Amino acid sequence: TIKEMPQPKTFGELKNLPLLNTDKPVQALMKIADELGEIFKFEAPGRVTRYLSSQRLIKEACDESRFDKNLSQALKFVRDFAGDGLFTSWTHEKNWKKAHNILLPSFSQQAMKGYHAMMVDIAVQLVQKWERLNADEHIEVPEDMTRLTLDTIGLCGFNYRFNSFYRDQPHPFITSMVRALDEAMNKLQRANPDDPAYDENKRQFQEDIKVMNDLVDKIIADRKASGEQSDDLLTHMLNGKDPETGEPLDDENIRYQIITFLIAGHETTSGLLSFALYFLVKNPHVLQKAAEEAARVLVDPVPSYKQVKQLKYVGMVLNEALRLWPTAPAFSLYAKEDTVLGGEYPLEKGDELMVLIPQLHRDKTIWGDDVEEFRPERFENPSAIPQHAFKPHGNGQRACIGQQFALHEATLVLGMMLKHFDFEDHTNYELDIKETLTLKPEGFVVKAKSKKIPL
Ligand code: HEM
Ligand SMILES: CCCCCCCN1CCC[C@H]1C(=O)N[C@@H](Cc1ccccc1)C(=O)O
Ligand SMILES: C=Cc1ccccc1
Repeated sequence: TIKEMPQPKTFGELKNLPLLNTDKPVQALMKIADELGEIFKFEAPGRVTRYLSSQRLIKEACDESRFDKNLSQALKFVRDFAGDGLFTSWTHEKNWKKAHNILLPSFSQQAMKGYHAMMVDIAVQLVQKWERLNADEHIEVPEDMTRLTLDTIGLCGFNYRFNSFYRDQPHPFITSMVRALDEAMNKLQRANPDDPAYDENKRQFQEDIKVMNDLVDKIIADRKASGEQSDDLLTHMLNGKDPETGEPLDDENIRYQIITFLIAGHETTSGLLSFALYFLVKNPHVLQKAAEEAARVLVDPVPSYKQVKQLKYVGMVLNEALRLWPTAPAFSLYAKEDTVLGGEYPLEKGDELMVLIPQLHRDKTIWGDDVEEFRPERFENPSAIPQHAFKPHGNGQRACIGQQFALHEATLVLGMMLKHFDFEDHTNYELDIKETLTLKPEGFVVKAKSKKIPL
């Protein structure tokens, strides 16, 4: 039963490349999936991939004996500054498993307990900013979520204070990061990226990579000159030994990991919190239930590690926000050997797949007719959810190493937000999703009314 898979419209020798000539390429691809179904071929000059959107097919793609992580074009471009750090290394590069072994302990239960106080430090700064707004001032949500999440990974991970809440403009790191991600996204559709027309793009890209590396150098210099004793992510990077190869990370790889963790360790968590607050103000019944939990659990001025673990409904809110808008919205795979997908689509060794996560998460055969509805209760029983229906953290040994960090931070912060404020969608905000490879609301604003509960 070998089927022929559909393909969206082509542009002569450019094949499908011009379909990416948009500021919202993931959302365009979602619309193509709407039209063509669970699988479609997508070609560019010298490259073919296949976009998967159904749990039926993605559950086979998640078989690690058959498929391994692939670097999408996006990740090949990001590798220009993230190197063979964990996010952009191939599974078979020595430095992937070596850094995985060395850094996995930085996300253990013990490590998360050790991060908790510094997470609260930043969370309290967010709450204080909002308590100090004047009447009818509003909150710029993605902007403040980025302040929070960048500062949290900087402090917990590296004992470095970006002091984002002391700035009315983004930290220089954020400015250059966003511009670098923008460039990587825009470069996806460039048929002739070496045309001199993109000389300025190349210069600006290089300049943004230098800004990011300059900050890395300071983080490293400050640590090695410090007299204080840290036991954080940077400590493991500088001192941890791979049980297997016996070696620590070398200096070049450490720099890549710092860049990787500064970016991966906050950008998608800012998106998550922004989407979560959006869905909460758009669903006041859900907001109330989550606020009720926050009030019952967060009985002290400062939340404790144990209390955040009891914010179980807030946890389902965040999972439901990751279902509708997973902020790292795709990952890529290649076939390890010849194999047949779904009994219908033969693949040769090396053939590429793209997993289109927001479309997977809209599979009506999994979630039912009400798929566009925000209902955190869908997550009450993970055993009732079919395998590989829900993949916001990737797959297998290449799944997100920072998942627990992200969810603890987001649960803590959303819990405090709901404990301390009522929220008003005073503009009846129309969801507008900005793409920077990752996804985040743009222009989302709210008003907060303080419950006047002291910290
Ligand atoms: C809600 C927030 C987050 C989401 C949605 C997310 C999602 C993902 C996804 C989908 C992947 C797989 C990428 C691929 O297969 O190509 C990934 C990998 C990764 N994430 Fe996360 N992530 C989040 C937060 C974090 C945080 C906070 C950190 C660091 C503290 C982190 C560190 C990483 C790393 C290092 C990898 C590469 C892992 C490896 O292959 O060894 N992520 N993440
Ligand atoms: C950084 C964490 C999020 C990463 C998400 C990446 C996911 N892309 C983000 C923007 C769109 C989406 C994607 O479909 N990209 C493909 C595009 C592509 C396919 C075939 C030929 C040429 C180019 C790719 O990059 O290969
Ligand atoms: C380099 C890794 C990365 C991870 C998330 C967003 C942008 C970049």
